[PDB]
Amino acid sequence: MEKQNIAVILARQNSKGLPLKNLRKMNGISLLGHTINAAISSKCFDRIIVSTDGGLIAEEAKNFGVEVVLRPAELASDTASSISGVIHALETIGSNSGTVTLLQPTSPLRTGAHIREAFSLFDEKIKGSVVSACPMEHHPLKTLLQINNGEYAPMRHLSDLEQPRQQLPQAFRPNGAIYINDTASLIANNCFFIAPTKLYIMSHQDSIDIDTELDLQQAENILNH
Amino acid sequence: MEKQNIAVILARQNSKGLPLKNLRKMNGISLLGHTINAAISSKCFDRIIVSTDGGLIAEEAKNFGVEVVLRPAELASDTASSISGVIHALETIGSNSGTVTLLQPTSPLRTGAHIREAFSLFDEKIKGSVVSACPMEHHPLKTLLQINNGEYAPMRHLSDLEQPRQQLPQAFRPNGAIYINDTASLIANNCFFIAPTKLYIMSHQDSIDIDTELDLQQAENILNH
Ligand SMILES: Nc1ccn([C@@H]2O[C@H](COP(=O)(O)OP(=O)(O)OP(=O)(O)O)[C@@H](O)[C@H]2O)c(=O)n1
Ligand SMILES: Nc1ccn([C@@H]2O[C@H](COP(=O)(O)OP(=O)(O)OP(=O)(O)O)[C@@H](O)[C@H]2O)c(=O)n1
Ligand SMILES: [Ca+2]
Ligand SMILES: [Ca+2]
Ligand SMILES: [Ca+2]
Repeated sequence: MEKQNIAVILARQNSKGLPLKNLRKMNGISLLGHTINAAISSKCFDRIIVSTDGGLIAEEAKNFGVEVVLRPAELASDTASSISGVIHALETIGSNSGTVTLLQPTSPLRTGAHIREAFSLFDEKIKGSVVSACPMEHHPLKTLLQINNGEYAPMRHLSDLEQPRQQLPQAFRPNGAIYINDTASLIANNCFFIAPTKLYIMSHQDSIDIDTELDLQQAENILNH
Repeated sequence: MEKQNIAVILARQNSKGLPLKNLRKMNGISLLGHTINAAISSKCFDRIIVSTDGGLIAEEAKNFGVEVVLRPAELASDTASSISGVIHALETIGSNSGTVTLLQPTSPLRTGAHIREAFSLFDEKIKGSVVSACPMEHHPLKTLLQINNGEYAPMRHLSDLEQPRQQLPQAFRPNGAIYINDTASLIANNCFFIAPTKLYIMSHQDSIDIDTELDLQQAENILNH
């Protein structure tokens, strides 16, 4: 089997957060649609798969000219991991060699140009992940973690809590929009973060993710201006 | 000397972000006032000191029946540390034994009740700090830190990045509202975080910090609701 570059868009119907959000529209196009358009315009992929439990999402995906994989209910439940859905997609189409890129519909401001630039960072030989990320508002060294019995432990050093921010290393958080991996690597590791992980840095604005009604309205604002 | 429980309220005049904010009113009472009220109603303190270079700030403090320390210009500049201000206040009143608690005017939704509950966590034998903190919107284990420009390492494990959040230890950040220490320990270490540090957890809402006019309006609307 030849290598294929695969895009997998996991888009189950249920969202406790914002109801049916994968088909909620922004500027007239569903969230699913905006992500499908990003995948297509990137020209990075041989095949674009929407994996869904089915129904109106499956129909929407077919209207965009992309493939549909039907996940059983267990793999589209509230607890089902994203990795298990991507592994299932790959097994269903029978691809185990090339690249696999997770594109979440919840990042509608992530464009095809973003995908292309992230792809530029992917090393075919080295095969570490490329993951989109954004800067952190609150520095994650300036935190403590709850441990047992009402105690806490610093993230790193107690001295970090008082350290001038700019003397700490720069921190980024993965933003959910893009995860690129080598396919055989992802299958073998059963995860999206494979070392050496590269980050594709996006602004806060382009990193907005849709969990609530207010995120939807805010993202739509950002589109228009 | 006999031990004393000291509250120190640093309230400099020349705030740059929100002009003159320490006397800006929120529902009829100055920021200074709200924190003084909280210190008095807590009943945790033997003495309450407002340290300031501002004449109007000193008057306001006197009007609430608490002590005023005059802060020299050098300890009231834009870059003067809080620790140097507390050390000076303690030196000025001649207290070097008991506890000392920093109560920033910029946390006006922090109440006497919050202060009293935090105080209950302090251990006179062990003498670690008690610091108020709030939950993190973004989990600090789900971050990566820049190690040499182009390279990033996970905060802790690669696997943390994709772990479902509810399976990670809960995380918190200092909110600036309350820092309780042993006085001799604070003087010897010249810092606010002394091991073993414990947190007093506050809501995001009660943790609101006043850095802007909009912040002040938000706090006021919160008290109104
Ligand atoms: N096993 C999974 C996990 C996530 N998703 C999808 O991937 C995106 C990211 O999901 P997220 O917003 O983190 O949480 P949800 O599971 O969407 O929403 P809810 O939690 O309210 O059900 C969404 O488009 C969601 O539908 C999916 O299809 N299948
Ligand atoms: N050395 C210090 C540091 C801080 N503060 C006070 O502590 C609170 C928190 O500090 P910050 O929010 O930074 O306020 P300002 O320094 O007053 O404002 P700006 O930073 O906008 O100049 C404020 O009541 C501030 O006046 C102080 O009196 N002396
Ligand atoms: Ca969000
Ligand atoms: Ca300041
Ligand atoms: Ca501030």
